[PDB]
Amino acid sequence: LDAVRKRPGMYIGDTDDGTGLHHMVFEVVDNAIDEALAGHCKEIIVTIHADNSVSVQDDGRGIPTGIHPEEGVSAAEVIMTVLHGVGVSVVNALSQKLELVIQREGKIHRQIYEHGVPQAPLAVTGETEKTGTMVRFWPSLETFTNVTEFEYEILAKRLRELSFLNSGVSIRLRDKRDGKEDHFHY
Ligand SMILES: Oc1ccc(Sc2ccc(O)cc2)cc1
Ligand SMILES: Nc1nc2ccccc2[nH]1
Repeated sequence: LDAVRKRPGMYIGDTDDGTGLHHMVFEVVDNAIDEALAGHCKEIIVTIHADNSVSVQDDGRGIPTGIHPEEGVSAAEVIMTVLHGVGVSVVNALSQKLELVIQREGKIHRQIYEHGVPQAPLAVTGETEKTGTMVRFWPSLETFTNVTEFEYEILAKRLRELSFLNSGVSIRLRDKRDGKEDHFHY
């Protein structure tokens, strides 16, 4: 991920005018839509938190958790830490913190990253009947300058377009700063 950290603008877009900052959410959403499409209920929820982090969750099958034969760490970590649509690894590299939760095969798995560095291996923390994935990320304020807060309408505009293109996927957008909400479903 050092190639991304070296020139963040080349991977994510402009890091001063808000375009890169918002692209961070859109990259996570693309992965979440792919996941939601492979499950039954097909809903994602995008939440803007009061501390200007964003979470994206889906009710799909869960990102795979098994150890990658060649890389020797969880498949979940491989995807977060290997350059491969730019990849969620870019978002991870440019987040001062990123938290994930995978619910799969009866188990809750958790992991925390800081600036793309895993703090510990993916770990089973509990049991569950549910399936799905959730990522919450705190954009790096070392990278993102001037525009550092999420504009609701920029997110809402793109999620609307996505709802028409991915017919039958339910997309919820919530802003915990002021209570605003939308539900895009074609
Ligand atoms: O609802 C979502 C939100 C983000 C993602 S991306 C991803 C998640 C975990 C992970 O270990 C690797 C990639 C997928 C589905
Ligand atoms: N503050 C800060 N910025 C970082 C960038 C890369 C790796 C670790 C880091 N800690």
